[PDB]
Amino acid sequence: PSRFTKTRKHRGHVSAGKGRIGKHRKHPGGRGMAGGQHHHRINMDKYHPGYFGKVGMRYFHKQQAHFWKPVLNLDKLWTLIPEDKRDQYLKSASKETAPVIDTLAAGYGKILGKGRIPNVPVIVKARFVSKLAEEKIRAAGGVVELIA
Amino acid sequence: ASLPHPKIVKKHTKKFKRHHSDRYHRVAENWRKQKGIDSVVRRRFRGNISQPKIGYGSNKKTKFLSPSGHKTFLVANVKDLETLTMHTKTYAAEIAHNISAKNRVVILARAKALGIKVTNPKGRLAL
Amino acid sequence: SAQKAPKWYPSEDVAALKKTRKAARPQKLRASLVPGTVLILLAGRFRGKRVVYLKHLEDNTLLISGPFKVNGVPLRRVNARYVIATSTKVSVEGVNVEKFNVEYFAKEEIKAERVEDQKVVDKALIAEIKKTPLLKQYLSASFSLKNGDKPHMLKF
Amino acid sequence: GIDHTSKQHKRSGHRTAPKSDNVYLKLLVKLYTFLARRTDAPFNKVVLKALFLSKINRPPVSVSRIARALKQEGAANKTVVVVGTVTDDARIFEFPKTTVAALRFTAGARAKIVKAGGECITLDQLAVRAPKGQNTLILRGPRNSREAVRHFGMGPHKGKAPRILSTGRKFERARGRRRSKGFKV
RNA sequence: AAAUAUUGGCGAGAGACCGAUAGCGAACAAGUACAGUGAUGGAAAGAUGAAAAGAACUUUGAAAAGAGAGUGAAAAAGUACGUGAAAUUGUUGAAAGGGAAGGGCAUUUGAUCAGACAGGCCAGCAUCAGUUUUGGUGGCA
RNA sequence: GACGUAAGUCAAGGAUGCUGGCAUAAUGGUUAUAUGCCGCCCGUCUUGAAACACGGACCAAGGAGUCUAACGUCUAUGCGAGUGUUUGGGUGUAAAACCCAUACGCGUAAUGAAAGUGAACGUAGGUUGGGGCCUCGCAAGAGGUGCACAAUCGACCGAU
RNA sequence: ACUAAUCGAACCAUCUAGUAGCUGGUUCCUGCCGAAGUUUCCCUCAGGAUAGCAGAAGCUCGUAUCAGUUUUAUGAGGUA
RNA sequence: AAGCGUGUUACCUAUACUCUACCGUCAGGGUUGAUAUGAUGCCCUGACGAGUAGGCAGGCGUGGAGGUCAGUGACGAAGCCUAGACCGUAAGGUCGGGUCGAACGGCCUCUAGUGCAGAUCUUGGUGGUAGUAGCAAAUAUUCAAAUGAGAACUUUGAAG
Ligand SMILES: [Mg+2]
Ligand SMILES: [Mg+2]
Ligand SMILES: [Mg+2]
Ligand SMILES: [Mg+2]
Ligand SMILES: [Mg+2]
Ligand SMILES: [Mg+2]
Ligand SMILES: [Mg+2]
Ligand SMILES: [Mg+2]
Ligand SMILES: [Mg+2]
Ligand SMILES: [Mg+2]
Ligand SMILES: [Mg+2]
Ligand SMILES: [Mg+2]
Ligand SMILES: [Mg+2]
Ligand SMILES: [Mg+2]
Ligand SMILES: [Mg+2]
Ligand SMILES: [Mg+2]
Ligand SMILES: [Mg+2]
Ligand SMILES: [Mg+2]
Ligand SMILES: [Mg+2]
Ligand SMILES: [Mg+2]
Ligand SMILES: [Mg+2]
Ligand SMILES: [Mg+2]
Ligand SMILES: [Mg+2]
Ligand SMILES: [Mg+2]
Ligand SMILES: [Mg+2]
Ligand SMILES: [Mg+2]
Ligand SMILES: [Mg+2]
Ligand SMILES: [Mg+2]
Ligand SMILES: [Mg+2]
Ligand SMILES: [Mg+2]
Ligand SMILES: [Mg+2]
Ligand SMILES: [Mg+2]
Ligand SMILES: [Mg+2]
Ligand SMILES: [Mg+2]
Ligand SMILES: [Mg+2]
Ligand SMILES: [Mg+2]
Ligand SMILES: [Mg+2]
Ligand SMILES: [Mg+2]
Ligand SMILES: [Mg+2]
Ligand SMILES: [Mg+2]
Ligand SMILES: [Mg+2]
Repeated sequence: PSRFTKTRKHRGHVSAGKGRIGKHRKHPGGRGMAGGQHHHRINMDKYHPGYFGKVGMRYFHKQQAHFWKPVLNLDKLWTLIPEDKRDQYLKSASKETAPVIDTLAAGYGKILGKGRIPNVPVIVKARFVSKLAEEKIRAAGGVVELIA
Repeated sequence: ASLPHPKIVKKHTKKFKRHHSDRYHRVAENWRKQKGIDSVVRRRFRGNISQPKIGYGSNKKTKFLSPSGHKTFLVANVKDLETLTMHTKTYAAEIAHNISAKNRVVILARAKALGIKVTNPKGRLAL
Repeated sequence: SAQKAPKWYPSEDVAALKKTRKAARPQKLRASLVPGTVLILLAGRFRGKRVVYLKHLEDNTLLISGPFKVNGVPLRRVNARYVIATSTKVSVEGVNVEKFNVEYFAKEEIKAERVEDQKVVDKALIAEIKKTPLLKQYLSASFSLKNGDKPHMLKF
Repeated sequence: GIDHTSKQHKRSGHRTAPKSDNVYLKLLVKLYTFLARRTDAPFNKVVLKALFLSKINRPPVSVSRIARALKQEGAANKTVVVVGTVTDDARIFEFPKTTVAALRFTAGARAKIVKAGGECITLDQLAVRAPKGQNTLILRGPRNSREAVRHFGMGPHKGKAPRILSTGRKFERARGRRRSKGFKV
């Protein structure tokens, strides 16, 4: 909708909102990111610290699939059970029949330990876990199986 | 007639003509705001033309009222005319300019029956 | 439709008036307007004519008859603001005046009751006028301002 | 001439109506405008003003936030009033039976409240069962948890998030961020 | 081989595109007329009327052409052709005019124009209300 | 509010009463002209323009903040710890509309150059305020609970 | 000097709508608010960024925090 | 003194002050058991109103698009002209008359190649200057007849 723009409102006004002294020009301060060390230095150092310079090791031919390790927390662990089938495990929270929660199938690599799971034994299968996540799971009465 | 109304005050009966529209033919008389830096009209120097201000606005009691005291309602056919049947004291019918002469006599005949005042009863009238 | 419609119409019911606190009280005339004074008419057909002030009427108009035999002015009404109340007086305790009122001069060739009512009043009036000399000549003559007359410094 | 102490013709700076054209919201506002005028309860005035708010000024309130509010002393039987959306929260595992009045419930939130034995209620139903806001509890979501608030007030030695698209090494982690490379912020 | 590309060629179908200073340079005998030694550069230009029915015939004139007559719904459509603006110009009529003219406020005068007798227009007086201005006179400190 | 014994009246939260003339160019509008006073040529740059600064002889038509990729703030909408059908497939009254799987993007986790590690002592903490609600009060107020947010001190995760 | 009226580097087409901190122009009305020419940095001084001045959107509350002001009390200064 | 110094009055007049009306803006409020069906409505109360650069808001107008007025129209659409009328503070809208001949509007929305006085702007057309500057180098023309509507300028003859 070009009828709602201020260009339609600036018709009849000489400078079109650009001033009579400033006199809207092509590129008064340079093109793109020019002068970031010279005359845009104050802006760059204030709002973009760390832009110039180098940081640590290069990685030739980085494949992001090597570093695939999505994180699932303990407070989201029980969501991997279907909702209709979830509550029937909360009741009768018993040993010798515990839900198996394969997090790799759901798309997760590592489990962390946000915590406060209900005290229900659950078998948890994951590529990686954290120390506190395993402590909380085994305290609730479950166990972690490592898979690959 | 119409509802009794306060006296019609216009606050400016003169047309607001554009500056120098009398000086150049290219400058149309339709009002345009002077936006020049050194404009005597924009700066409101004494002895120059007046500009449209909100202070000239018409009293809301008497706004949109003709000296007859009715509001003009543009009418295109007979069916349009009956919409002012119960509002003959406040609205007056005005036959549109593109209505043919043979339809105009039908509208005037119906308007006479309904008491609706017509602003232009002599348009396209053979004589 | 040439024009679409006004969505909501004004109410054609005309509103009643509010109660007005304006009461008609009688008019207090000027101090110089005592009955029997001689007035100078300032406007109308009888401009500059001297007349006699007879009775104050109900519609705030003075009743005058500068005697019709003397200066040809009949019973009629004048506005109190269009006359000059002079200091010269005549006695009007010889004339009946209650017969005259607003409906006496109500509109609707001279009539006959007007002529006879003029005849009864002016015989009484000229009888009183004849007492002090030169009033008859004074009323007969019309009033006019001369060059160098100053009504701000003039007294009548 | 007047020596104006304050700026003339200054608007209040507060919304007096919803910016939206939602017809149901407008007549919800119509109801509570009547209530806040003809009733002396401050609840009606607060709720009417909250109806005007924009989308970032009415953050979603989770059922876990509602349940924590009910954990307060003497608040277990109060009617939880949320002028906004009530979202679900699977983080919590027990939810009490309560009446929650809100503009919108997500499917998961409404299912969880009903499954606990509670009742999901619209703001008009709040008006019929509490015209002056008897034993209510007005909740609000976290307003400053938005992504935009991170970058607000960015400056040296402020600790705010820079506005940036790509994140990692080679992305603003250098001169101006560590004493090894020039200075540190 | 297919899935892929396609401001060229051929055949189609479409458009919230442009409408003769626009849209291709080119709606038309347009890459034409024309310019330059040359490479190249490169326009302007649509519409009478349904149908020429494109004005027979008379008269003035050397002729162009005019005036008639006539065709046509229209010649306020005559090929110098749909409508036919402005700049600028001719005629007519009105008005003003001692080194500009034009403008704004107000009124005179001239010209012109709209509505309303079931209250419209303009005023006079009296008694009040609001705001004022100008006097006379009374009692106190 | 005033007066009045009351009744009622009044100059007391804004004009009424009576009378006349005309009923049309009479008032009024428009326009031209005359008169009194005032009035420098616009646009522009400029501290400053009527300028002996610049563009403008006149008229018609054309004529200048657009679209796109990516994005910040704000707002509206849908859904909501999820969200995005339209790369594709199905289907069709066929570039429309309708329907859909697996993925993928962003978000739900951060931190470190990295290898790596990865967020509850507690009613998800204490204190100070804090709208609203509850209780006691005709009410002023007193007490309780206090979401958002503000300040501060803590606890937890990564690096050192 | 001359090299097709062109020469301190011909003419033609294209790249090319080359770039310009510089000049000129930038088209409807009304309403409300309403400036700066100063700070710091820059191969900066006809220009930018930056803080300031301004608008808009508002948000949390409801007469507090306050104030281009005085009084009282207590300091400070090295101008006339 | 109609000069100078000083004193006392009266008077003149700014878009300033006071009061009132109207416009708009802002602010605070009233209004639902017919609000005598319009709640972005109606109404009450108070204050305020300068403005370049600039910001925002509400509106006027243009080409085309979806819907509606079973809208207008050859008994005349659009266009154009009109010191003719009305409405709006204004952008503008509407009507009457004349010309004209085939299409075009109101409202709710969508969209943009959407508004001109300037740019030594582009294209085209037209003025004042102005019947003006000028049509003056190369020695030079003249008479008669013919022709023809028309002969300084053609043809022939004669002369130079
Ligand atoms: Mg401006
Ligand atoms: Mg400029
Ligand atoms: Mg007007
Ligand atoms: Mg005007
Ligand atoms: Mg200036
Ligand atoms: Mg072309
Ligand atoms: Mg040649
Ligand atoms: Mg043509
Ligand atoms: Mg015709
Ligand atoms: Mg024709
Ligand atoms: Mg023609
Ligand atoms: Mg002309
Ligand atoms: Mg002369
Ligand atoms: Mg004049
Ligand atoms: Mg008075
Ligand atoms: Mg006149
Ligand atoms: Mg002067
Ligand atoms: Mg200078
Ligand atoms: Mg100037
Ligand atoms: Mg010069
Ligand atoms: Mg210059
Ligand atoms: Mg010039
Ligand atoms: Mg144009
Ligand atoms: Mg060369
Ligand atoms: Mg360019
Ligand atoms: Mg101001
Ligand atoms: Mg440098
Ligand atoms: Mg300059
Ligand atoms: Mg500000
Ligand atoms: Mg010293
Ligand atoms: Mg010193
Ligand atoms: Mg003296
Ligand atoms: Mg202003
Ligand atoms: Mg027509
Ligand atoms: Mg035709
Ligand atoms: Mg354009
Ligand atoms: Mg132009
Ligand atoms: Mg301009
Ligand atoms: Mg030019
Ligand atoms: Mg000559
Ligand atoms: Mg010669």
